Amino acid sequence: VNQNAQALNTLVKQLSSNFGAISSVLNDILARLDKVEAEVQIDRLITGRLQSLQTYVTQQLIRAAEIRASANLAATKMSECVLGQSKRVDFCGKGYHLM
Amino acid sequence: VNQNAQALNTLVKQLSSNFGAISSVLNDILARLDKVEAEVQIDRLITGR
Amino acid sequence: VNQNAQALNTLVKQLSSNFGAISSVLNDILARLDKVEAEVQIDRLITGR
Amino acid sequence: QCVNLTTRTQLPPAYTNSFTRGVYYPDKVFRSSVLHSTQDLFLPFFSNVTWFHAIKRFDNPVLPFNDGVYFASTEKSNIIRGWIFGTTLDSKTQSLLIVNNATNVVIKVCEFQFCNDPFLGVYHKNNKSWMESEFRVYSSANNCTFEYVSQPFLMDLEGKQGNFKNLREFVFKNIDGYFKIYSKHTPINLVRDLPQGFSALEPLVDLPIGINITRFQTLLALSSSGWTAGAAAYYVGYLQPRTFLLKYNENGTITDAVDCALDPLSETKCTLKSFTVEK
Amino acid sequence: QYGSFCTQLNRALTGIAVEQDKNTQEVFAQVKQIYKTPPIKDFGGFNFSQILPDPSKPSKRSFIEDLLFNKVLICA
Amino acid sequence: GIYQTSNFRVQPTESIVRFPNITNLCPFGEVFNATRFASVYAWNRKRISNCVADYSVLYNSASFSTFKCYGVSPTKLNDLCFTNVYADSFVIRGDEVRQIAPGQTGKIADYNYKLPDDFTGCVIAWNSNNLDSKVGGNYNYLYRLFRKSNLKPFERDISTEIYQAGSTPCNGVEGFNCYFPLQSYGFQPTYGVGYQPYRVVVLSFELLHAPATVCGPKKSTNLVKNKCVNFNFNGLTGTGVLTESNKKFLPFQQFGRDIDDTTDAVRDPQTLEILDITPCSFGGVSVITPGTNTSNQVAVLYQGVNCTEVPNVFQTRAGCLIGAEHVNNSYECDIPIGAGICASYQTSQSIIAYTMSLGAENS
Ligand SMILES: *[C@@H]1O[C@H](CO)[C@@H](O)[C@H](O)[C@H]1NC(C)=O
Ligand SMILES: *[C@@H]1O[C@H](CO)[C@@H](O)[C@H](O)[C@H]1NC(C)=O
Ligand SMILES: *[C@@H]1O[C@H](CO)[C@@H](O)[C@H](O)[C@H]1NC(C)=O
Ligand SMILES: *[C@@H]1O[C@H](CO)[C@@H](O)[C@H](O)[C@H]1NC(C)=O
Ligand SMILES: *[C@@H]1O[C@H](CO)[C@@H](O)[C@H](O)[C@H]1NC(C)=O
Ligand SMILES: *[C@@H]1O[C@H](CO)[C@@H](O)[C@H](O)[C@H]1NC(C)=O
Ligand SMILES: *[C@@H]1O[C@H](CO)[C@@H](O)[C@H](O)[C@H]1NC(C)=O
Ligand SMILES: *[C@@]1(*)O[C@H](CO)[C@@H](O)[C@H](O)[C@H]1NC(C)=O
Repeated sequence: VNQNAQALNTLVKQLSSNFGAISSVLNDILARLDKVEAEVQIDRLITGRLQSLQTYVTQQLIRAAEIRASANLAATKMSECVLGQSKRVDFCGKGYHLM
Repeated sequence: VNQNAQALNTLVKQLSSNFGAISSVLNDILARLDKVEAEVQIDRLITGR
Repeated sequence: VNQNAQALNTLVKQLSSNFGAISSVLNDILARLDKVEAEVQIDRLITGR
Repeated sequence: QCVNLTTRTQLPPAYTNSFTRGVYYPDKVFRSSVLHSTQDLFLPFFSNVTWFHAIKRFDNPVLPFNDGVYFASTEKSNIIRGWIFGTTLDSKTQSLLIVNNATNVVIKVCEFQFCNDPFLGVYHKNNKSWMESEFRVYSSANNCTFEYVSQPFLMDLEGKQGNFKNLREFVFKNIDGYFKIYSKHTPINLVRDLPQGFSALEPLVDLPIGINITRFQTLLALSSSGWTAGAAAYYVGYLQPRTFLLKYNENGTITDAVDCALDPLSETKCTLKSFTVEK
Repeated sequence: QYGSFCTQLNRALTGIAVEQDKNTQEVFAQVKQIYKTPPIKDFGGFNFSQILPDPSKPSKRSFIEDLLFNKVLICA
Repeated sequence: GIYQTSNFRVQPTESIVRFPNITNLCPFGEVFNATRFASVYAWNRKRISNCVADYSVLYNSASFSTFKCYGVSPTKLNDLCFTNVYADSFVIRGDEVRQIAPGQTGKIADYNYKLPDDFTGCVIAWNSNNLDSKVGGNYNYLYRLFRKSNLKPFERDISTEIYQAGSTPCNGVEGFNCYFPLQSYGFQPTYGVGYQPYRVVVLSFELLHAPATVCGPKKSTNLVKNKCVNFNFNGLTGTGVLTESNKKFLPFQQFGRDIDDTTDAVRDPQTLEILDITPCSFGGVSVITPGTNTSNQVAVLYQGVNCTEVPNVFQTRAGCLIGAEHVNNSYECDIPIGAGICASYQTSQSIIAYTMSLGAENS
């Protein structure tokens, strides 16, 4: 939970970086600059925040593949260890296994 | 099979995006402009693709 | 061991590429342009590396 | 109209350990139960603050001014009355004068012809009245670029208590062509030690100056070679650029502060954005 | 202009969510009929009091389960 | 299955543009119409604060020659509110007016007067050949020629010390490689463009570091509550609902952040009420459906949105599910809704939503 919640904190914090523009408030440059020239500024934020979101998605895919290998090693221990007696040394416990 | 075939469709379809340029065809921006100043447009396609 | 050492070697070589700027020496763009507009070149390198 | 004075106990300054004092609200916005990290000019924790007396004894040096100043007076009857600020103090630059009349403060950003050793002569007459008959602060004010007067607050000016409750702290900054004054007051039942513990600094006022301040000297009320004055002492500390982390409470008062360059553990606290470092 | 990045990201995250649901389903649903321990507890002399579900409780979590649950902002 | 589409959001109702209390007009006319302008090395500086501005009359007039705004757009200076304004006035040879823009090199841009890389104000220059130019020589206009080093932004220098150019120490008021650093221009009615004088004014202005001070049109409206509307309290656009807040705001407090980055509860000008701002209700709809080879009636799940505020409703811990009836029966899960609720299509025929049954019971 700590590692998971330590990503959204970084993600939301990224909404406070100008990425080179004049201001990181998207309702500021829209209400301070004209139409034709604003997109020069507004584009920089998109290319920034898009990278910010892409990195967060990729990390999840990798992390969600670490858990998938622990929900399969648990769905196995739940089968030999519980519903039977396991002779796989040091799999269920430490020593000769009973239940 | 469905999952893999879904990636290439998006990958190929991405060739038809402006990415901020004035076309989506390299020749369209190579047959309508000279070389010294049209690199800016081709610049925006490379980083995009 | 080979596969790992192949990653770092490629990584260091990427310090010799212009990424569209004028040169790959960060102590060179400074000593050829003025301060106000040479920022644009340095920005490409950062987005690059 | 200026009289030189030497009724002074010639002594060298003292040194004191400014433990955890001098934290002021940098931004005007409101927070609650958050740990923000900021970088600004503060008074570094655990510094050597310079200590002067003001009772016999008469201290009035003119001290250098850079990066603002943290001026803290433990005062009975608060004989201190004002400050001057400038670079030459001889009607050659826009001098700042913050005389605090008993009626109210008066702010004079005007070129001023001061004295060589000016001091507020508020006349040794011990008959329950000290009618001032000496404006011994400056001679002329050809010019006057700014003239502000605050609310007419009438502060106490008498007492001979053994445990001086009145501690008054001020911090003066000068940046972006603006003069900034933050200050606070507390009743302290101590005697001489600068009160260990933590506090805050409610902002007082920010005004425009656009002047090059590099030197200053306090002012205090007072015959010339003979007087009766209440006990007072004051501390001067020099600010510095630094980086802190703070802990605003639910009310919004700054409850605690943490340095970022005092010692390694402070650096780890500053990095983790947490006040409790685990093994 | 940037094309179909949004759909890509949404597909990825939705896939993660469904995979999580399948993970829990696969770990726990190993049995098809929910059994019920008899009210009699003559298990030879083994005191199963701690782990068997606790009746006098809001939920069915036993003692150890609730201890673990106790052991282990959003609006922004 | 259950598909996800079309994230929704509630829409704003009206606007609120309450600005600070009204005051008198700004004396910009005085600054531009001043009888005597100074020189570049002694540019005239003035501060503008605590007045109702007006930039339409400033801009629309043909009384100006060239106008360039570097941080804003001239069409809507009449909406913003500013911390403070600085007006800087002088007169320059026309050919060098091009160096007023920041980030350039030039005799009036290297040694006497500067701008920063982060400029925000607007430059306005105007020809004054008719008045400035004199027949007999109006050479009171002096300007810096040499500097030991270039000066920083807005670093006025008045020193007239004789500058040393060579190895020998600069002695006396003059000498070899010793020069008076100031030179007078040439301005006469016989001159043409490029050498005519131009009166140049710079209107810099800075934002948000104090309570707003300079504004334009007022049209204060109201402080309505619990209504998704727009607001402009001091130059801070947005959208959301408003209410009285019990937060402890010391005298100098507004613009709460309170966790990460958001413009949380704020007070307002013209009154002292500590309001609040929370964004309008929003969430993601979802569509539950049996296969289109079976029927065409569907249900809709408004996620995380109280049924009451959504405009066969059955609120479930997931969200407001509309279109299906809640049976007390417990069946197997077919189209998983969530939070322990599963839908299906049963027999007339309709879509139902019920509580999942973890198999059967067998003692
Ligand atoms: C304070 O001054 C004393 C004497 O000069 C010195 O020994 C001590 O290290 C100083 N402490 C600080 C905080 O610099
Ligand atoms: C302020 O103080 C000065 C010096 O004590 C005195 O001359 C002056 O009359 C006082 N003014 C008021 C308003 O009391
Ligand atoms: C501070 O906030 C707490 C919790 O809201 C409240 O109980 C307490 O009275 C407040 N104190 C003051 C003086 O604001
Ligand atoms: C402005 O000030 C007056 C006097 O305090 C007050 O009545 C009014 O409501 C304020 N707002 C306006 C009228 O713009
Ligand atoms: C100068 O004064 C005239 C007459 O009052 C006025 O029409 C003109 O707008 C003024 N110019 C400025 C903006 O200083
Ligand atoms: C929906 O709003 C009503 C008030 O209109 C409230 O009583 C109800 O509890 C809300 N829904 C919840 C919190 O489940
Ligand atoms: C069945 O569910 C509905 C809706 O929750 C409820 O009103 C009704 O009383 C329930 N009936 C039974 C038999 O529990
Ligand atoms: C006072 O102002 C006049 C204005 O002409 C100036 O000449 C004089 O030098 C000024 N005096 C001081 C001490 O600033």
